[PDB]
Amino acid sequence: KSAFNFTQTTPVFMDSAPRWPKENPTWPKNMKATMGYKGIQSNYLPTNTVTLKAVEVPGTTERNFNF
Amino acid sequence: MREVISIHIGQAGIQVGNACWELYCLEHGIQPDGQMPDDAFNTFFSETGAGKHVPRCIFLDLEPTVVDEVRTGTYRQLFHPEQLISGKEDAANNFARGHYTIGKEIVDLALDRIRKLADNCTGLQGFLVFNAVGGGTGSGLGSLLLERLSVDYGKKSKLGFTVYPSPQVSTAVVEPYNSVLSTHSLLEHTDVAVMLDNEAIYDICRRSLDIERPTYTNLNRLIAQVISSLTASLRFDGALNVDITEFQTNLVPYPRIHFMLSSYAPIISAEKAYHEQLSVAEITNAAFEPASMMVKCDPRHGKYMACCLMYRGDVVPKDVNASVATIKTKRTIQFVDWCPTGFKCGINYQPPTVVPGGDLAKVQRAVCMISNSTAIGEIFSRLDHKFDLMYAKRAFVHWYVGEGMEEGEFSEAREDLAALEKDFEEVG
Ligand SMILES: Nc1nc2c(ncn2[C@@H]2O[C@H](COP(=O)(O)OP(=O)(O)OP(=O)(O)O)[C@@H](O)[C@H]2O)c(=O)[nH]1
Ligand SMILES: [Mg+2]
Repeated sequence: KSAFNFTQTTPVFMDSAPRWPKENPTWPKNMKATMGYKGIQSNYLPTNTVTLKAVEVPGTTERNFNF
Repeated sequence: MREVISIHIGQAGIQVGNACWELYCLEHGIQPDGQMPDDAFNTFFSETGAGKHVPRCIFLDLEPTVVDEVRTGTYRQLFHPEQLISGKEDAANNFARGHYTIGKEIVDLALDRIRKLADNCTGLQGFLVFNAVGGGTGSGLGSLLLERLSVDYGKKSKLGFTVYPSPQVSTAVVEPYNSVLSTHSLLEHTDVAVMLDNEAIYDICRRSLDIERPTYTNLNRLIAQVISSLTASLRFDGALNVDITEFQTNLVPYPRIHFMLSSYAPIISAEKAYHEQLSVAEITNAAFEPASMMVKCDPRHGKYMACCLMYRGDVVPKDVNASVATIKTKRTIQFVDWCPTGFKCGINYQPPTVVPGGDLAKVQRAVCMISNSTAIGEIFSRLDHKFDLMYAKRAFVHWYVGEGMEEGEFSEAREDLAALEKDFEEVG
């Protein structure tokens, strides 16, 4: 394992400077991306907003999608 | 090219022929004298060599006393004088006479018309049978005529709009019998059979129309509003143009079950429109309302196998799919499990036309629903009671047996009804 200079034995003499594809306080970490889910699933088109219900009747499926 | 043949049999057959053909003449600007001041009319008419637009229909009956009214009415320059077929003696509310004695001697004439009525036809959608079950001419001739149509074309589709005997309203006493005999002959021969009762359409004229002196001329002004809505796609542009074959594929699950219900909405007086908006949302809740049925059946005792909705007017599909979606969730409406779907929807941009002197109101949104349900066994079991109540004494039989019939034709046509009601229970 010579010609390799392993990390477990590299005195602080040897040390590396991190380069761009890596986070560091000097260069800016530009924006990232995530997936935002469909919305609240329903039987009509999924929506983000919750609405009132006329027929409450615990455990029943009644809506007025058409407004 | 998108054309149909409209047959009218019996009295109520031609009684609705006067309402339907007063609509198409008015819906296309066709004057009563044939001519008007394509394919917008080719569904129902045939431009001759010059100007004239004759209809493609046939008025068939045995009593001249009504077909001659058409000959003297304002629509006498309209029809080809041979289409208005008539006879000398009548069926006399006796299924045998309309089937065995008198039926056999004019069908050979009527059939020649159809052959000469189909040659000009290049692409025939399907026959259209306006029938009134309960009379000798309606039940006998209709039965004898349908069998002749099956063996000639077979591949063409027959749609049966048959007025059915109501529970309470009954303009006859022997109408149970000939209503039973009709089944064994219509069932195997019609492709699909719509039903409607003179009683259910009476109450529609009470709550909605608020007309207190209803008459046969009033109700027929409602049926014409159905067929106008039913065949709008055949002659008027619109999103989701629905032909007949498409309409028929996704409604009839089994070759037996082709007895379906109808509805219409909105049905309102020309003044209560001032108290409503009649949105696409509001109408489709009323089409599935039990009081808006054209038959005295209760869909809440059964289940739905399919529905078909033909909207009309200022309607966009984004609101159709929304109002249909809030109905599958409603608890009252039960759909049989083997169809999670069940709606074929049709839209047109041509709003329903209104006739001067009618009772409906000029609107921009209208719905006609046609549902295949398993609750239809109700109206079909009442007949199985009155027939078995009177036939226990052989009452009125000596009329049927005296006209070239027998006693087997009663018990035979009786089992066919039991054979049918099981089919409306195997689907449970
Ligand atoms: N909706 C509606 N039903 C009608 C009308 N006229 C008669 N009916 C019903 O049709 C049934 C009788 O049918 P008809 O056509 O009059 O008798 P038919 O079939 O010609 O047989 P015959 O009387 O022997 O000539 C009755 O129950 C009527 O209630 C009508 O104008 N509109
Ligand atoms: Mg009659």
